[PDB]
Amino acid sequence: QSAYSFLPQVIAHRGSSGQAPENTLASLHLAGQQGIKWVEIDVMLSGDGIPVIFHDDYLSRTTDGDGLIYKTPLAELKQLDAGSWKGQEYQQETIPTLLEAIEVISQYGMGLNLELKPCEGLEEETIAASVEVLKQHWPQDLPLLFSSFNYFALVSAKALWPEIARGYNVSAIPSAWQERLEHLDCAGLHIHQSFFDVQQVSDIKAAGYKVLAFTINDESLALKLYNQGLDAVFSDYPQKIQSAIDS
Amino acid sequence: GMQSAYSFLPQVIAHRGSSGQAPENTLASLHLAGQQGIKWVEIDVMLSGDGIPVIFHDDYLSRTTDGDGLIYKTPLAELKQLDAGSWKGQEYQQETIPTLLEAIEVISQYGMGLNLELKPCEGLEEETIAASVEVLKQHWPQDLPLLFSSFNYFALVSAKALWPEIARGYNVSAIPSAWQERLEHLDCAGLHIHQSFFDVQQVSDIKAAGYKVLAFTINDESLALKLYNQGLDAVFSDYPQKIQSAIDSHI
Ligand SMILES: O=P(O)(O)OC[C@H](O)CO
Ligand SMILES: O=P(O)(O)OC[C@H](O)CO
Ligand SMILES: [Cl-]
Ligand SMILES: [Cl-]
Ligand SMILES: [Cl-]
Ligand SMILES: [Cl-]
Ligand SMILES: [Cl-]
Ligand SMILES: [Cl-]
Ligand SMILES: [Cl-]
Ligand SMILES: [Mg+2]
Ligand SMILES: [Mg+2]
Ligand SMILES: [Mg+2]
Ligand SMILES: [Mg+2]
Ligand SMILES: [Mg+2]
Ligand SMILES: [Mg+2]
Ligand SMILES: [Mg+2]
Ligand code: NA
Ligand code: NA
Ligand code: NA
Ligand code: NA
Ligand code: NA
Ligand code: NI
Repeated sequence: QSAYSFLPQVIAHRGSSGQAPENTLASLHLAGQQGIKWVEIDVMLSGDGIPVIFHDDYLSRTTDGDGLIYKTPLAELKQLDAGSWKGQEYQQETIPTLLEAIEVISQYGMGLNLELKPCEGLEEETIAASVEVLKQHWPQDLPLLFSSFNYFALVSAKALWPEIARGYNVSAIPSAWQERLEHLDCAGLHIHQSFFDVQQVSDIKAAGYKVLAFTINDESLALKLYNQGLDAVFSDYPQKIQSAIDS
Repeated sequence: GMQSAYSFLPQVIAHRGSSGQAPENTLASLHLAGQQGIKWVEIDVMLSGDGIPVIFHDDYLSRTTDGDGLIYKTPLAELKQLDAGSWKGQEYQQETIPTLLEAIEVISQYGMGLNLELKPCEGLEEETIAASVEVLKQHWPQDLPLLFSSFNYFALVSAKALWPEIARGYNVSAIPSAWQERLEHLDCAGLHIHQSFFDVQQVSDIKAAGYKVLAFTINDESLALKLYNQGLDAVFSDYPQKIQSAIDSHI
């Protein structure tokens, strides 16, 4: 059941996104082959309601296209180049569907922390469509963790697939962290590294919760935070972080 | 007055002040909106590293200042050394990141209404709203409209908890299928949507149910006029004076 029972120390942030284009099959393959145990990727819907893997509202940063992804049909998305901005050898990469990403992730036996990143207002539809795909295609023997910054997304996730573990994403640790985690029924708090507080973290851990932090790309900082009780980091250079731990 | 702000909603709101020409979210853009005769402004609020409400849009400093790093982790004294105008134009070189207090001073001078968008650091919603409410309860003129809005759930819950008499708007990109449930849940009197998600059928339903509908960010006067004709109550614009002129001259 709970993905947190299998939480590794290092999670590849948007796949192995330091050296391959974020949120692509390429970055998922790289994470898989680098021996990273879990990936994190972001999910939202295309204009025609299909779960796709992408971070920004707009297309221009990570593709050759322009406009709102939320307003763009999958068929149009699929002819954009989602890799060349990272490097020309990735020019065949496209925005993956959630289904496509699942196939690659499961090939390597990796866990998936799917960050629900719905278009604001489209939380219910985004979670519903993502849950449908996952219920029929995600392997029961691999860890699946939902997380979100978005309250409605977390409520919907619990409503539509309660057995799947949930993490609450924040930047700063809320003063009311306990009441929020209890209310949202989340087993983990995922925080921004700049807001790590060893004392608050110790209290959160004392209370039985996992604590994770993003996005850590410096080996020394990762090790510093693990020593202070951080359960996992999200990293763009996950192989480098793991090399540091294992040394 | 400040309560029931939607009763005083103009058709045009200056998005981050008059931000097409002047640097967004500065005293300059607020003065420009005032001088252009715009009736309300919208500006974004969050806390400095030392807990002071400041007017700023991004998490990071580099887009609209010569600074670097997270505004949430930077003390006010350090923020005030930053140049928040040169990126827009050399004439704006002296502009700083305003405190909410400083912004209120300029806004009130022109007798403009304020739609304050609560943009707290995620997780710091309760502290951000508390700090902002303190400033406003002390300094916001009671005879000018004040509207809180946010994309953030906990921000809207905190606003109602700490100062229920001030009207609230729910910011989204798309109109939720459960818009009615949401607006009643959050106790909001208006829905603010992204222009690309304007849906005349849904908007008519929302209007008929007693809520205001606003859209951002519209800089094309022809589009603005079409949307008003289809029931939209207000636009947020970077060129609010141009939109107003289109409204006033339409035959
Ligand atoms: O990188 P973001 O903006 O998707 O957020 C940080 C992590 O991804 C949370 O899962
Ligand atoms: O421009 P944003 O990103 O602050 O979007 C919300 C609009 O400003 C309307 O409040
Ligand atoms: Cl780092
Ligand atoms: Cl790496
Ligand atoms: Cl008006
Ligand atoms: Cl920066
Ligand atoms: Cl200039
Ligand atoms: Cl009150
Ligand atoms: Cl426009
Ligand atoms: Mg993410
Ligand atoms: Mg591009
Ligand atoms: Mg275009
Ligand atoms: Mg395929
Ligand atoms: Mg705003
Ligand atoms: Mg100029
Ligand atoms: Mg200066
Ligand atoms: Na859980
Ligand atoms: Na500080
Ligand atoms: Na000048
Ligand atoms: Na639409
Ligand atoms: Na536009
Ligand atoms: Ni004061």
